[PDB]
Amino acid sequence: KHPTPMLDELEKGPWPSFVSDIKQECDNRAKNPKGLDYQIPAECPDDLLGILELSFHEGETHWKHGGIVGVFGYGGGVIGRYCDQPEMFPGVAHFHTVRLAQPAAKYYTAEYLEAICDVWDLRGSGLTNMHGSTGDIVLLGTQTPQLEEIFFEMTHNLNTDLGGSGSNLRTPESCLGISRCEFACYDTQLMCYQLTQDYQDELHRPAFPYKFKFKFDGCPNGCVASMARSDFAVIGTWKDDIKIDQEAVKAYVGGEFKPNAGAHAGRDWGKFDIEAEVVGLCPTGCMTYESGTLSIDNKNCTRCMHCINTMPRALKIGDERGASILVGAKAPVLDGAQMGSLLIPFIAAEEPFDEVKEVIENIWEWWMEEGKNRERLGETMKRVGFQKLLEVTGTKAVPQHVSEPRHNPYIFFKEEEVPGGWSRDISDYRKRHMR
Amino acid sequence: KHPTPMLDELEKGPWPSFVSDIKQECDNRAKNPKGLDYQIPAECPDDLLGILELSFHEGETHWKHGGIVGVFGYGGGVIGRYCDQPEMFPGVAHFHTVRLAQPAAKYYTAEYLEAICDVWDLRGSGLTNMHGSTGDIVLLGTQTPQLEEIFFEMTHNLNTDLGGSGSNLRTPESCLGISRCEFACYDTQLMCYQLTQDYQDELHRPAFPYKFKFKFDGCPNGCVASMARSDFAVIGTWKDDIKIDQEAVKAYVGGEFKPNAGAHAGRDWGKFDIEAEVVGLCPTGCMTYESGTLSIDNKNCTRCMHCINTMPRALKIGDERGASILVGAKAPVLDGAQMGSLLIPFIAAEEPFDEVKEVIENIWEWWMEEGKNRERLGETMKRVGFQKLLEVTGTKAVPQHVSEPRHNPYIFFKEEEVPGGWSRDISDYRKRHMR
Amino acid sequence: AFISSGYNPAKPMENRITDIGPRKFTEFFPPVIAKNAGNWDYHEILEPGILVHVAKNGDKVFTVRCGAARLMSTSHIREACEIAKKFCNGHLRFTTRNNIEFMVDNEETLKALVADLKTRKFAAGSFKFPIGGTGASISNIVHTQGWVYCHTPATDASGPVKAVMDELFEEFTSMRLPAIVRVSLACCINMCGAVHCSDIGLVGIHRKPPMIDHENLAELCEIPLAVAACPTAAVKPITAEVNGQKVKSVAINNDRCMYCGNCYTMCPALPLSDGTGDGIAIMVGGKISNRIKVPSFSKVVVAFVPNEPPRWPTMAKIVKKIVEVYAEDARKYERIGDWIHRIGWETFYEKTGLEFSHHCIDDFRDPAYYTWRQSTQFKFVSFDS
Amino acid sequence: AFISSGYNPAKPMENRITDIGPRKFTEFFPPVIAKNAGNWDYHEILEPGILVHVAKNGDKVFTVRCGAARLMSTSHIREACEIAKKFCNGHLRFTTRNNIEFMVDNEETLKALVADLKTRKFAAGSFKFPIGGTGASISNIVHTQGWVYCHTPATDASGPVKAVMDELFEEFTSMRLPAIVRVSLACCINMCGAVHCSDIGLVGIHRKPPMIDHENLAELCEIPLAVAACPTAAVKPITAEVNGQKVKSVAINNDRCMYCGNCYTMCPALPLSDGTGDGIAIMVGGKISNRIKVPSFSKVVVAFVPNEPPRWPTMAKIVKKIVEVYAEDARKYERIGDWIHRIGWETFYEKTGLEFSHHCIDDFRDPAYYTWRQSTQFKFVSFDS
Amino acid sequence: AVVEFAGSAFEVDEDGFLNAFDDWCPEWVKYAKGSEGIGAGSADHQKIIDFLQDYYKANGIAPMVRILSKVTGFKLKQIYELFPSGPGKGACKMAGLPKPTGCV
Amino acid sequence: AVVEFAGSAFEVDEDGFLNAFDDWCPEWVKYAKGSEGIGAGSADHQKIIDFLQDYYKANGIAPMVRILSKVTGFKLKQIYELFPSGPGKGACKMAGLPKPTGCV
Ligand code: SRM
Ligand code: SF4
Ligand code: SF4
Ligand code: SF4
Ligand code: SF4
Ligand code: SF4
Ligand code: SF4
Ligand SMILES: O=S([O-])[O-]
Ligand SMILES: O=S([O-])[O-]
Repeated sequence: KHPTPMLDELEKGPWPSFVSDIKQECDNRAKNPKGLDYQIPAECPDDLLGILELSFHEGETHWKHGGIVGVFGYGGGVIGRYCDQPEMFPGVAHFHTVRLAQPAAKYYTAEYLEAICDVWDLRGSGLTNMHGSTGDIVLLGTQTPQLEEIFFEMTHNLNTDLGGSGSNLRTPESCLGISRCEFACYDTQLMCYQLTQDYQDELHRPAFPYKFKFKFDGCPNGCVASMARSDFAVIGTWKDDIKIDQEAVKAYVGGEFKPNAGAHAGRDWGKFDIEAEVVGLCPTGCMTYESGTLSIDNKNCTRCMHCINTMPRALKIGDERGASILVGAKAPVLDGAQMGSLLIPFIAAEEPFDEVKEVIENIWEWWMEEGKNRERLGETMKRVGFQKLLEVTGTKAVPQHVSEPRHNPYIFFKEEEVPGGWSRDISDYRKRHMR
Repeated sequence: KHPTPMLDELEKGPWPSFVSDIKQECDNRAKNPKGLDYQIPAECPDDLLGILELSFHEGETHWKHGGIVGVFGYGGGVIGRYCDQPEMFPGVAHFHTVRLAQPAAKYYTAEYLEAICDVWDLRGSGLTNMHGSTGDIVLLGTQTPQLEEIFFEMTHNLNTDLGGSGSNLRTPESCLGISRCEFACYDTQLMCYQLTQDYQDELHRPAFPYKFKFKFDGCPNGCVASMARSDFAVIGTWKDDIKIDQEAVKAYVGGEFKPNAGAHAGRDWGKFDIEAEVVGLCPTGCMTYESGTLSIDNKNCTRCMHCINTMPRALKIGDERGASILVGAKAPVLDGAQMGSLLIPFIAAEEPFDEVKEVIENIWEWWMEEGKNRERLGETMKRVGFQKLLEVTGTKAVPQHVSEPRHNPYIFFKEEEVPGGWSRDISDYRKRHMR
Repeated sequence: AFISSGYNPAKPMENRITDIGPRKFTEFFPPVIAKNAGNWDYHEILEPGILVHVAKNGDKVFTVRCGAARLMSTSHIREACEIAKKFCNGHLRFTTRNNIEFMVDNEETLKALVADLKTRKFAAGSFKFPIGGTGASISNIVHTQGWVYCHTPATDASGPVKAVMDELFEEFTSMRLPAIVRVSLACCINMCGAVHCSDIGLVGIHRKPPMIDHENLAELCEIPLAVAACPTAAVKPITAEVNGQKVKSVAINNDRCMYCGNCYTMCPALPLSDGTGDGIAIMVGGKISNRIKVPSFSKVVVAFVPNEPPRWPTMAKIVKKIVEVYAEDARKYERIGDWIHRIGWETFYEKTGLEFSHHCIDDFRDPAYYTWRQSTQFKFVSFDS
Repeated sequence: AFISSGYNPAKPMENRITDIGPRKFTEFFPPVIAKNAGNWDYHEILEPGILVHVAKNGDKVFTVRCGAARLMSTSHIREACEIAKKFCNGHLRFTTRNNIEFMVDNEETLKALVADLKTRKFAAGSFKFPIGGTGASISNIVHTQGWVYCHTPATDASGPVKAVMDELFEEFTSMRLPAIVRVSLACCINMCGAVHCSDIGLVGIHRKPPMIDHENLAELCEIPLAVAACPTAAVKPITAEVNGQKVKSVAINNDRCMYCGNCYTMCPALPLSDGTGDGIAIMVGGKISNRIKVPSFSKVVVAFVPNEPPRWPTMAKIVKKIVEVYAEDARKYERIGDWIHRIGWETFYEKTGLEFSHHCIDDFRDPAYYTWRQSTQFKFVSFDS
Repeated sequence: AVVEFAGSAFEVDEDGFLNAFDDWCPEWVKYAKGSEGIGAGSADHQKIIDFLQDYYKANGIAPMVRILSKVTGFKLKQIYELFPSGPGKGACKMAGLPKPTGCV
Repeated sequence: AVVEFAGSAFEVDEDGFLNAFDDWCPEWVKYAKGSEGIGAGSADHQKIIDFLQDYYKANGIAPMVRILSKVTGFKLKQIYELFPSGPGKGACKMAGLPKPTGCV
């Protein structure tokens, strides 16, 4: 154990301390009550604290640049990493992270998680990240020799694969969808599971110009933030009318039912005011509340979810469901952050989701050939143009594709559109216009 | 020549026909009632019609590229032009446009205009543009030998100079300001007139990387469209409270005073509704109407002018007046259209306008040196950065300078504001982090 | 004979006056203006095209606004002066939209003036000084040179302007719109005027890359200027042949060329004018006042309409349709841009019946991304069918 | 010592199982969920951190959401499994914000579960499974690796998150905000996670150009990749001479470098981290849901705050200040961005007491123009005094 | 057209500029003086002509006014005192350079 | 670290990549040979290595996967059959190129 003045301070406070937890695991591996023959140093977590403490002191990371390790057959799935003071912290000389494929929306059973922990305690640090941002179960810290041993156990004993890493299709993830939400417009988890199984080869072997991600939201609320954190975002919606229970509406106005299902209960906002809290906040102003009756001009409803979110017991989603496809979202580097741009307003989203898969593969065929080295789909779109994206996906341009038409007249026309083409003879021109 | 079937069609209809007007001038020159000894072909306008008719048939312009003519001492002021069919239309073999400096906000006396017409009838085509978009009086069409003759008579007999053209300061123009408007926050015409005289050197002799324009608006309504059509826009406003006369407010509510001074009398919109037409439309919602009294929370008023525009007899501008300076507006070529970007939220606007002039001169000192060839101020701002513009004008950065702060983290810092500077030794770094 | 002004070509700098600028506006003020400037209390729109301003001391000045063709003769200017002298003590002014305004200080003179203006027409028929342009109307059209004088146009200016105002004349002489509708036209993408900040903008555009006059290019052109003039980097320096010899010229990649013609502006050996290729792009939704909503650019809604002299029926019909639908669907005080911001673009196209094309989707540099739709919010229209 | 799994390093491809993906979610579904999936009627938030969903057939499933450090030990994961075995037949799940939820089908079992969870603390005193995170609250913080595992961080992740949640603990165990407030942190400008779309975002940034290991760069780096890794084209290939030796390398124009560190990502010979130079930039106003207003990016309001291990006081205080002002001034259903859009930026700075600096004004390419203010609309604030 | 002067031939356009820079000769200057309001050619005039010619050959474009003044040391006012029509229509024309373009 | 194979010495990093491309030699391929799941080198393993080396010397970078496949004619699947660790950790390491960088 190394003295940790600074980290100890992070053991105080009400919020679950990651330090106290790591310490407990250091204690556990120290007693080793199971009698395990630890494949990497029992004191691995101890040195992890030690080096983190060092970083707190000097304010600078102590991990060497990159690292290249993995398992035969795959071009990714494991993030190598070596500390830059191996002498001082031998326990983390090698501290590789392994990304493990997780079940859609993260539903688990004790037996399963326990079996994974059994494997990790023996061949790992005992430390994890319960789900990296993309979704993977993260096994934080092990040595090179254990990589294939771990992979053998995961696939042969736990029937579980690795997640993705590198210039391919990363681990997909979805909101819990229909499993426990009345707003879900399609089975997000199923699409996610099926598509993950379908493109296993694209996920395990880098074949793309750069990384590519899938995320699936059940409705515009974006619980998995698909249109902000994935290149291909599938967001559910409907195309018919919202279902309105007039009797339930009276219950809200009367005060029986709590607005937004009691989400603002910890504060006094006054009695529910359907006009001020619903009708008057509707983006399009397509709602009406007259003589105790609530009405919606669905034709002008952008289905933003607000009214439904506020009166869950009185307003339901439509029955003619599907999804919108938005593409290009990415973090800033290089050219700047991007959110999903609407590509397909409404598409069928029923098992086995062929229509969705068609768009995916069409985009890949294009981007795999046109994308520059390390250029995200979003960036390729900016460089080559949205119109190009439309052509390769066989998508007809509609007003819905823009938030606003162009305000510059630098318009490109295809030669076939212009009568006479572009082959001209200045000679004939001078015939009418002298120099 | 005379046969003009296509143009004749444009003599039909209610709107004043330029064709009928040009034909009248042709008839006048043919008759020559005053026995003038025309110094260019009497048939000049006749050939103008003939060549225009030709262009209407071919759908193509018949003016040769550019042209470089002018008067000694100046580097601009005349836009030369030669027709591309000299033999077919000798009348317009030379058809130069002379830009004549106009009085601020275009007030005239018949004596002055007739004197101008006398000179142009004798030495020009008899055609004009009563005001090119930048403001100049336009004398449409003459031959080179008359340029110096016209400039001589204009200066010596009419005390009138030429307007601007080229990579210099163009003719400034203002809304009618205090001459006939109750919203005017400063004397737009006087500022326009004084600066035009002050910068005569910069307007007649091209010393800039490119063109530069001045436009002055008495208030945000923008009647001369300064923050769209000028590189340096001055738009008046006030700093204190909107003046409210409750008695006048009541006359509007009663129907005695018509909303917007009767601007919408052509349609039955219904009886005035102060709530729906003023209080409810205020962009900041800083207005209140209660117990028959109208109030405004001036601190949250952006002075957009809407309420004042709608109830001009009841709501008046404040007494503590000045103006804002917005810069960089331009048409598309090359990098895209630009409207004025707020630089100085509030500045003094009284003669001799030293405060405004100081900003102007500080901008030129910088742009004249840093601006690339034929790069508008707006584009220098994009290329070099808003921050630089603030430094050269000695302006402190404030929230009012942005519509939104940046959403990319590519933040530049000054070495001097970073402890330790930028000179670092890799070997020292290598002491804390092993390769 | 040569009638000299006194200038001496042999001694050009002798007796030369320079840097005197324009005459001071004050010299031409009507007495009632000169006296009450800065002391105005309020104003009232009495009728279409007629205003009254009341000074703090009770003095009044009545203004009659008249439409004008901008391109006018000396004879027509002398007629305005004739009228000015007859009813306004020789005073008058021009507006920022090129309309003419006559001012008088009393009601009776106003009536006489107005009665007289209505009787002035051209032989052909057209009104000489049509009264209007005030309030919620369509007041003239800010425009350019076109085929009357410029060398870089893609369309005409006076012709289209005349055709459009004829069809919208009823909108000039009345105040029936939800708000002012500003129309502007520019004969080429340099977009002189206010096309980029108007409710409806008309801009001339080309659809064919420029022709190259290799034999004279390197003679008449400053090659680095032509190269740098291209927004899309389609112009590059190259070696060409003329009479079998080697000459310096430029090469244009038709795949990077969007026919803006800026290279022609800089180099006379790169003309691109074309009768069948040239046309007009139509834009809507811009504004420059700061009333309620901030100012905005006009957006391209119809990428191309052919040139059809002398009345451009296709273009004229499009403009009229937009005004009619807007006037019928927008709320009071709503500018076209306001309206569209409220209903949505898909709804705009649905209501107007205008066909949308991928040509309207921005593809110029990184800012283009922002014109796309980063939201699930959209309405179902026939376009999705 | 070594214990084999059955793998044979002598025949690495024999018996290798591949492309099996993750286990299917349905295999871990609690009975009540598997039975009513897709048949939900409505839901309601019973208490802070507790929910109930009601199927159309009547069945009910109660959910208890608990806070978690994300970075956890197997012992913690086992303790969560112990709890699920005790009250939930072995079932449990994790949320998209890394909180843990336990589900039961009856109110009595629920009451027992909650009482138990509340009886779980570490020796040091912190709650192991604090209940909350629902409704208008401040749920967990989406974060990254920091000094725990990454080589490109400019700050830590776990430390700051613990410090901030300790300050914002009340807001996690209660629902008294106008709307949800999402806080996320990124260890470097790669911004892994949701920093660019959160109500409050925290990103580690550098303030010094990279050091260049000229002696070894060539061998260690693919030059062209480092050159192409720069958004500002600060890096160019050069032929350098070190210790009298000719070697290929790169030169950095410190005037074009904004210390993004992307070149280091591509080349180990260009390290940049600095104890005093590195810090955190604070952003606000983003949101991803499409409720009412469209999604939006968070905007930089404080360009730099120093790293202050182990509790980052400066940064933490500003975050709390933002939440306090927002909570008090925002209207019901208003997200922090919705709020700033209503009141305006100068007003935001005025209320929060935060210093505004030119560093917050965008200067990155053509798009920067759109962040400037093109309108006369502004309010007077102490900034203009 | 073609200017015939002192046994030399100079192809020009309607504005007096040489169609071909290569056709430039000292005679061209003596010919253009009058039309450009110049009585006698001074060393200062020559200094500017030479500069313009050097820059054009080297860069393929006429130099910006600020550069012309910077290198020659002649402020704009002086440039006009030497060439009344200005650096473009005046000096460049006489230096044999191509006619200036763009919006004036 | 320092490798000793067939009377040769290679400077290597923690991942098994040569610290200097110029220190590559056939002996190297025989050394890392087994650590990359390859029992015997074939004409195909060589054709790939040769291509990667020619490319690097010519472009200063390793080729994109699509280019590696297009030139050699080997599909991704075939590349892995030849180098189980993939083109990066496998072929590039054996060809003497520097360790891959970026995400993963
Ligand atoms: C005469 C006029 C059009 C009209 O009929 O009203 C005009 C005419 C020309 N403009 Fe302009 N512009 C005219 C108002 C404007 C305006 C509006 C304004 O000033 O209020 C603009 C937009 C504001 C701006 O400055 O951007 C304007 C933006 C341009 C541009 C684009 C500049 C840019 O940075 O985007 C060009 C192209 C260029 O400069 O290379 C241009 C170029 C030209 C040239 C000089 C092209 C050429 O090389 O010959 C045109 C001469 C036509 C001719 O044959 O006479 N003109 N031009 C206007 C004269 C005003 C005057 O009083 O003298
Ligand atoms: S994104 Fe919509 S469907 Fe999915 S969990 Fe959230 S609210 Fe339910
Ligand atoms: S889902 Fe949004 S757009 Fe449609 S009605 Fe409800 S509040 Fe209005
Ligand atoms: S810009 Fe304001 S001050 Fe000037 S005429 Fe228009 S309304 Fe009156
Ligand atoms: S001037 Fe505009 S912002 Fe100020 S109160 Fe009137 S309407 Fe509201
Ligand atoms: S026309 Fe326009 S886009 Fe085509 S080559 Fe010339 S400058 Fe470039
Ligand atoms: S730190 Fe970023 S901006 Fe500086 S040289 Fe490296 S890539 Fe360029
Ligand atoms: O730094 S590591 O990748 O050798
Ligand atoms: O075409 S003109 O400029 O000679």
